[PDB]
Amino acid sequence: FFWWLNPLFKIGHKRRLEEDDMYSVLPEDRSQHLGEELQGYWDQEVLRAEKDAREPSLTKAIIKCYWKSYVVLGIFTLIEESTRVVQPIILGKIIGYFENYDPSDSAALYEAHGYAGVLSACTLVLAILHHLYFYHVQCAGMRLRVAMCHMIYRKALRLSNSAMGKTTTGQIVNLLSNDVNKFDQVTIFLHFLWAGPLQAIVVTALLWMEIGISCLAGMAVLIILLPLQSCIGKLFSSLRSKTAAFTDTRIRTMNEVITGIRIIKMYAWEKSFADLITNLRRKEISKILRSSYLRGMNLASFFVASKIIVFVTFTTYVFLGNVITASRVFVAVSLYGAVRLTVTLFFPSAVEKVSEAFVSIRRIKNFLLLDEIVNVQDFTAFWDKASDTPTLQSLSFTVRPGELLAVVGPVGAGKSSLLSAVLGELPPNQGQVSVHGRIAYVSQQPWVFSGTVRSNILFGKKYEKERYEKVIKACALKKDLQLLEDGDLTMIGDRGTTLSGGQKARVNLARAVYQDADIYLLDDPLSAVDAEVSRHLFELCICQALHEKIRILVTHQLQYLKAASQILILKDGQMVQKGEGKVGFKAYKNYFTAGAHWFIIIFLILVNLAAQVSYILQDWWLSYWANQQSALTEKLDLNWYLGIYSGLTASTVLFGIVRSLLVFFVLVSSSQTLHNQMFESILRAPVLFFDRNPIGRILNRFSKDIGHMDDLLPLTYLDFIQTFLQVIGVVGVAVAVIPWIAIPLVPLGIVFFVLRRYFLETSRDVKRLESTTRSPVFSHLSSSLQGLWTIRAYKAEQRFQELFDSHQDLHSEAWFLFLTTSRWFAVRLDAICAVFVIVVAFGSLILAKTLDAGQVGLALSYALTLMGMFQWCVRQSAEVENMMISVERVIEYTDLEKEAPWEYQKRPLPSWPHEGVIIFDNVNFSYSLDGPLVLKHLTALIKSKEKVGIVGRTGAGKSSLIAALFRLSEPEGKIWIDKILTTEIGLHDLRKKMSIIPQEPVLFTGTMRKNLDPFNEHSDEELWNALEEVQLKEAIEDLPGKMDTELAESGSNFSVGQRQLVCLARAILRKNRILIIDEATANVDPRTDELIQKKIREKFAHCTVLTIAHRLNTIIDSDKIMVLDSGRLKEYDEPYVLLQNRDSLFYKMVQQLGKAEAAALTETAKQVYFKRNYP
Ligand SMILES: CCCCC[C@H](O)/C=C/[C@H]1[C@H](O)CC(=O)[C@@H]1CCCCCCC(=O)O
Repeated sequence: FFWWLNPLFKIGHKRRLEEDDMYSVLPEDRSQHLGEELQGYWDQEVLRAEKDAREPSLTKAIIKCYWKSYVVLGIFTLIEESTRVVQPIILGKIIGYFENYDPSDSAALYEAHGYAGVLSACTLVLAILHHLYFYHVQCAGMRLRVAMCHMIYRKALRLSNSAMGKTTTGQIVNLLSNDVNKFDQVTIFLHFLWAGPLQAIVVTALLWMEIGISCLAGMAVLIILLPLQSCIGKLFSSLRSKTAAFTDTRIRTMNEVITGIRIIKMYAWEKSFADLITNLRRKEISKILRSSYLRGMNLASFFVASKIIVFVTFTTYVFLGNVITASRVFVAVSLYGAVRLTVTLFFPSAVEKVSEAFVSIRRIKNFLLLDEIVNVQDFTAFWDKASDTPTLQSLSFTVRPGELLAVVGPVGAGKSSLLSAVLGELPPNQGQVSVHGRIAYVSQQPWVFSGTVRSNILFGKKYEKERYEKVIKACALKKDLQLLEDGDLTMIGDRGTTLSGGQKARVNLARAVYQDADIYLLDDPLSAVDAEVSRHLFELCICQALHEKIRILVTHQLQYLKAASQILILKDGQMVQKGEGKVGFKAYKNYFTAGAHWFIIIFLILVNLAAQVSYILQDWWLSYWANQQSALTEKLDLNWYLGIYSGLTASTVLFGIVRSLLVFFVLVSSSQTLHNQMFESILRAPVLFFDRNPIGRILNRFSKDIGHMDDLLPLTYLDFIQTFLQVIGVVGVAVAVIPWIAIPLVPLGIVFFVLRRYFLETSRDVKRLESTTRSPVFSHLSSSLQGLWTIRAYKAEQRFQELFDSHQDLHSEAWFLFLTTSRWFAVRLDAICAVFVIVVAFGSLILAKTLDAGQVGLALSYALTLMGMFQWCVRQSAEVENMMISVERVIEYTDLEKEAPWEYQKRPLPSWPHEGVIIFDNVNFSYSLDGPLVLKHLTALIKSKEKVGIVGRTGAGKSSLIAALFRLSEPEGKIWIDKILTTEIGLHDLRKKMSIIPQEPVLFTGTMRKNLDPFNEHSDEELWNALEEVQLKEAIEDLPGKMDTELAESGSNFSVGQRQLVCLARAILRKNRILIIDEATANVDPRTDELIQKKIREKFAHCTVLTIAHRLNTIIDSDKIMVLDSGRLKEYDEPYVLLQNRDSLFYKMVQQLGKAEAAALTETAKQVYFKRNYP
C-alpha cells in the first residue's frame, strides 16, 4: 500500500518537489554492486563458450544471472490467475439467487449476501496481487537495465583504438539511449507465456461444465488468433527495425543541416537538402504508416476478439438445441474475460517485447565482443596492418630527466603517432619501447568535462591553494578566472562549449600540471593561445618550471626549438634527422485539425461512438434474450434473435477495425503535415534564430518530438480512447439498469477528483525530476568516450566508473520514486473500484424486488471489469498530457518569422550581374533590430575587376560586411550591385551570383558529385577539369570510384588543406564575377596556403575580388584596402599610399609587425607600386 510515501505527497502539496526529496534505493540495488553480478556470469560464459569452441550467448549469462529471483514471482501469477477463474463461478451463484428468486426466503437472502462477501473478497485479493506482481516485475526490469549500462560503460572504457574505427561515438551512445530501454519491457510479461496457455486449459474445463461441447468453438477461434497475433508481432518488429536505418540517416542529415545552416544559406543549396530530407521522410513515413496499421490491427484484435469468441460459442450452442439462461451466459462471458486478457494482450505483448529485446541483445553482444627513462629502439608500427606503409619506421630515441625533446614535422608525419607509441597505444611491430615514471598526456584536442573548472584541474587530486594558484598563474589562467563571475566554480558544459578553445586547452594543460607527473607528453599545447601567451607559457612553465622533468614536445613553433635539448624531425613516418507544464484546448484542436478536413474528424467521432454502443448493445442483447427466454411447447424464433445478434456483432467487428485504423491515419497525417511545415519554417528562418538557440535545442524537436508524434503518441491516444469509452460504458450500464446508484456515485466522484488532483500536483514534479536526472548519464558517457585516451592514460578509470554509477543510481532513485508513486495512486483507484463493485453487488441485493436476472447479470458482468481498466485509463491520461508538451514544442516552431521571399516578382536579367560593380551608400548594419549598430555611415564604390580587401580590429564589422552583401539581416542605407538595389532583388537572385570561400570548410555526407554539384548542372568532364585545376585528381582517383564515390562521414578522410581545396573547387566551378574571400583559418599547412593564394590570383584574375584578411600579406597585392574601426570605415586607399601616410591606421598597424617585416613590406610595396605605376 506504499504508505511510506504519504508524507512525501503532503510535502509535494505544501511545496514543489525537488531532487533532494526522493527516498534512496536499497544498498542492494547500488549500480556498482548490481553490474558486477552480471559481469561475473558473462566472464564465466565467455570461458565456457571458449572451451566449447563456440560463440558465447549473452542470453545465457542473463538467465544464469537473474533466473533464481524472477521465477519466484510466478507465485503471484498463479494466485492472481486462480482468483480470476474462481470469481466468475461465485458470480454464477449470485445470479442464481435472482433466477430462482422469491421475496419470502430469508435463508436464500442470507446465502446471497454470503456470496456477495466472497465476491467482494476475491476482488480485493485480486487487486492487491495484481499490484504486488506488476510492481515487482517492473523492479526486476529496472535492475536488468542498470546492470546492462554498467557493463556497457565498463567495456567502453577499455576499447581498442582500431575498434573505434568500426563503431562511432554516437552509435555507442545510442545503445544506452535507445537499445537498453527495451529491457524494462521484457521482464513485465514473461510469466504470462506459461500462465496464459495454462489458464486457457483450466477455463476450457470449466466451460465444458457450464455449457458443454460448445466450449471448443470459442477456444478454436483463440487458437486461430494466438498464431496470428504472434505472426503480426514478428512482422511488426521486422518493419520497425528497418525504419531505424531511414530515421538515423534523416537525423544525421538534420544534424549537418542545422550545424551548417549559415553556409547552406550562403550557397543557396536549400533546395538540395529540402528534396533530400523530403525523400527520406517520404520513405520513412511509408514504413511508419505500414508499421502503425499492423499495430492498430493488434489493438483492434484485443478489443474485438472477446466478442468474436463469445459469438461463435453461443452460435453453436443454440444450433445444438439448447436454450439460453442468464447464469450460463454471464458465467461464460465472464470467464472469457480472463483468457482474453492474458492470452490476447500479454502473450502477444510478451512475444513482441521479447522479440524486440533480442534486437538489443544482438547489438550489445556485438559491442561487448569488440577488441580491447623513456627509450625507443628500432620501433616500427602500423595503426592498421592493412596499410601499405608503416606509420612509424626504424624509430630509435631516448630521453632522460631534464631533457626537452622537440618533435617536429608535417601534419601526419607521425608526431602524435610517436606520442601514441610512448603512450603504448601504438604497439611495436618491430623494435621496443620502455618507459619508467608517470606519464602526463596532453591530447591535441583539449578534453574538458562537465563540472567546475577546478574539478577539471584537480581531477581527483587534493585541493591545495599554493600549488593550485601556482598552476593557475603558471598556466596563465588567473586573469580569466578573475573575469569569470563565479570564478573557478563556474559551471562548464558537456564539452566546454561555454568555454573558448584556448580556455579549454589551458584548463586541460593546467590539469596535466596539477598531477605533478614525471613524463610530460606535450602535444602542440601552445597553438590555441596568442603569441604573447604562447611564449609566456613556454618560457615560464615549459622552460623554467617543468625543467626537472622529461618533456617530449610535438610543436610547429620553431621559435622555441632553440631551447630544446634535442630535436627529432619526422617525415613520411620515419626519422629524418635527430639533434511548459500545461497545455490548452487550442493545442489539441490544432493537432487534430492539421491532419484532416473537419469531415474526417467528425466522422471519426461517430465511428468511435458507434463502435462502443454496438459493443455495449451486444451484451445487452444477450441479457434481453435471456429475459425473454426466461419469460416463456413454444420457443423463440432464432432467425429473429440469432439474426439481430449477428448484426450487432458484425457492426462491432467492423467499426472496431475502422476505428483503430482511422486514428492512426489521422494522427500520422497530422505528424506528416507538421513535420513539413516545421521544416519549411526552419529553412526560411533567419540566421539570427540560429544564434539565439544552441544546435541541440533545435535538433531535439526533430529527433525526439517528431519521434513521439510518429511512433508513440498515436498509439497512446488509441489506447486511452478504447479504454475510456469502455469506462463510460461500465458506469452507464450500471446507472441505466439500477439508477439509485447515481447517489453513491456522487460522493465517490468527488473523492475521485480530489484524489486525482492531489496526485497530479506531484506527478508533474516526478516526471520532470526523472527526465532531468536521465540526461546527465548520456552526458557523462559522451564526455568519457571523448576523453577515452586521457582518462586511460592517467589510470583514472576506476573513478570514472564510480561516477557513472553515481549518475546511474541517482536516476534509479528518480525512477524508483516514479514507480512507487504510480502504484500508490493505482492502488487507491482500485480501492475506489472495489467500492463501486461492492455498491453494485450489495445494492442489487437490497433492491432485489425490482431487478431481474438478465439485468443483474449485465450490471455485474460489467462492474467486475472496472478494476484493471479504470486504474489504467487515468494513468494513460497523465501520459497524453505529458507528450502534448512535444506537440506544443513543434507547433511553436511552425510559425517562426520568415526571411523575405526567395524571389520577388521583380527579377534581374539572366545576364545580370554584367559588370560586377558594387556601391555602398551611407549603410548601417546590426545582427538584430534590438542590437547596437555594428557598422555605420559607410559609403564606398567597387569597380569592375578590381582587387580589394578589408582590415581592422576585431568586431569592427569584418564578418558584418559579408553578412550585409548576402542580406543575412537586412541593411540600413543602400547597396547597389551592377546599378540595381540589393533590397529589390530576391535572396535567390542575390546570394547566388556571388562567391564566398568560408573560413572553415564543410564537407557534407554523400558523393563527391553532390559535394561539388548538387544540381548536376556541370558537365561530366568539367569536374575533372576543375579537380585538375586544384590538382586533387591524383588523390581522389584512388577512391573506389573515380567519381560518384562515397565520401567518408563528414569527409573525415580528407585533411584540412584538402578540405579547403574542395571549397576552392566549388569556387572554380561556378562562374560568377564577384568573389569575397573569408579569413584564413588556424593550423593550415604552410605550403598549400601559398598554392591557394597563387591559384586564386592566377585563375580569378578576371573577377571582382573582395577579401577579409586574417594576415595582411594575404592581400598586399590588392589595388585598394578598406580599414574599419569601431564599426566605421576609417580608410579606403591603396596599401602603398597608406604606408606612405605614416599617420594612417594601416601604417599604425604595419608598424607593429616589427622593423624587419616593416622594411620588407616597405620595399615590396615600393616595388609593386612601381609595377602598377609603369602602365
Ligand atoms: C498493456 C498494453 C496496453 C493494453 C491496452 C488495452 O486497451 C487494454 C487495457 C486494459 C484492459 O481493458 C483490461 C486491463 O487489465 C488492461 C490494463 C492493464 C494493462 C497492463 C498494465 C497493468 C498496470 O500497470 O496496472
